[PDB]
Amino acid sequence: DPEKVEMYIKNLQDDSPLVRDFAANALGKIGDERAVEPLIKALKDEDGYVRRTAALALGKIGDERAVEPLIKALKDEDWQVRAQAADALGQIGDERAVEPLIKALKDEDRYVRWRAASALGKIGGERVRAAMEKLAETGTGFARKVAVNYLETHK
Amino acid sequence: PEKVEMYIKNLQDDSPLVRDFAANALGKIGDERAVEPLIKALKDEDGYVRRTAALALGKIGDERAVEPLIKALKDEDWQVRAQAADALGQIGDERAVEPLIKALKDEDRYVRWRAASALGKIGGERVRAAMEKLAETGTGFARKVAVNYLETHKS
Amino acid sequence: DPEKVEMYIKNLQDDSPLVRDFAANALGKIGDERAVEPLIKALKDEDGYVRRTAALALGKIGDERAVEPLIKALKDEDWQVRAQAADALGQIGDERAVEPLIKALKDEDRYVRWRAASALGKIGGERVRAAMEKLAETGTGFARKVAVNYLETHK
Amino acid sequence: VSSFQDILMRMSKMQLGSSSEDLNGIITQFESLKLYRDSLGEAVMRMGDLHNRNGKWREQLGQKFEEIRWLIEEVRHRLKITENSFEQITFMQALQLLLEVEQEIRTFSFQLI
Repeated sequence: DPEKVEMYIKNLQDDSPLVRDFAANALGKIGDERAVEPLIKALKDEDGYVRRTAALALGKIGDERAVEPLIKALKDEDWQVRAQAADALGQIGDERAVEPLIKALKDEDRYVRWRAASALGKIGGERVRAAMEKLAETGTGFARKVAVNYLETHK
Repeated sequence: PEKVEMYIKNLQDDSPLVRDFAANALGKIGDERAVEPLIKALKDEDGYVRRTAALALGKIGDERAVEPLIKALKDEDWQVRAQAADALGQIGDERAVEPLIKALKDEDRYVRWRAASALGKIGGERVRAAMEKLAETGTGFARKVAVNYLETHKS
Repeated sequence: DPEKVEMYIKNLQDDSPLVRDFAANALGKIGDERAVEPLIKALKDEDGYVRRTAALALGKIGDERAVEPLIKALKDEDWQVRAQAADALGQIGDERAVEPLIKALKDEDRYVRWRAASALGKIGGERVRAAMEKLAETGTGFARKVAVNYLETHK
Repeated sequence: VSSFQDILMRMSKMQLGSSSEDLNGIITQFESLKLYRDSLGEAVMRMGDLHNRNGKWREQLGQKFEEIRWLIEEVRHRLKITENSFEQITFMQALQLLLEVEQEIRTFSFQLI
């Protein structure tokens, strides 16, 4: 069992993207902190399926060392990576991601904007509540629906 | 044709599938008006849409897409890099020779294969130099393309 | 010879318009696809004779990569370039040129629209027959006579 | 017939205002298995002309057979218990996509072993 971590860490540099994706997904289920830095390196992998799975794994770990690399992942060229980075940033709960997530509320992709708003609600704080009141007052569409729901439930 | 204006507008639809269908249709039509909107589509937030946009620009054959396709050889996704190399090989502009030779040092083997195949289609003495080097130290499908180039092309 | 190809391709950038013209004409007789992209760039030459000869050469080669650049040549300010570009599009036979050639039926010069109709006849198809029926119904002069003959012989 | 992100969004708006912790589990599996199918087909493309560790590699692929099967059963159960016409259509559009995903996961895994 303790040797299963070192095997998957090695597979994060395998030539096959499918093999690298299997390793990142397995490291997220294990939950070992020795994979935090190897998974942070995987957020710049040439395969977007690997970067997304790496973000999901870092969210399961909860180590705050992945907060800043996940913040940079909010500008990834793939919307699937941005959305998964928002889920991980919300799962960790570090308020350093609040401001990047608020800027991500103006993303062109709609699923990214939903995950940016959903992550902000779970993180919480006064800075989050200010942005929720802004979207509840001047927002439109599904963004307004989430913001008004924040005021109905959270406070 | 006659639906070029509709498909150009659909390149900004919220659904990635709709943007993908539009890029594929614009490549089959062959209208000049779709070159600039497809070039901007090479920065789409959906990696599969950027792949179809590059493939479409190759089918059009407009040389205005050569320089943006070269910059697409540094896209974060290897699938976009390989697809950009294919388009550069189909167009055949000599300006892509030196960027494709640099793509022979890509970490992904599929990218290196498509860069070698694109170089073979373009041709030239500079291509033959890279083909001889790939035949000596190259591996995989990239080596297979280089050795076949030397078997058929002469001097 | 393949060696005579690279010489004429280089001569397409000669300072003398006479040299560029003879090079473009010679590349059309050889028929090597290596000259397609260099000839496509010659459709914007500062000498109207080089522009005319480049279009004729692209028609003799038959490479479908020249279809879209020849379509843009249908809007050249010189009627000789518009007419020879129509002849080249008809020689290739790619149906992507059908709709641009139909627009050329309303060209200001009578000779350009005459050759545009001949190119449509060579390509063929149901879309061509639709434009031929409209010329037979509302057209006048030679265009009406050519369109009526198209319906009589079912070209 | 239904776009993948469209089905994602329809299930996302269902998550708002509802207390269903099984819905995010279904949504995140729906996304992961769809994208895993895409990477399988690309892995077949990378093989070229079919140019594979028994046991380990075959099990990593075989474990995904049960994952896509149970997700379809999860969505079918949620479809069986909802009485909202919009939510029923959403679940059935998800089943249509997942039934294609299950077919292609098995065919691609057969080629990758």
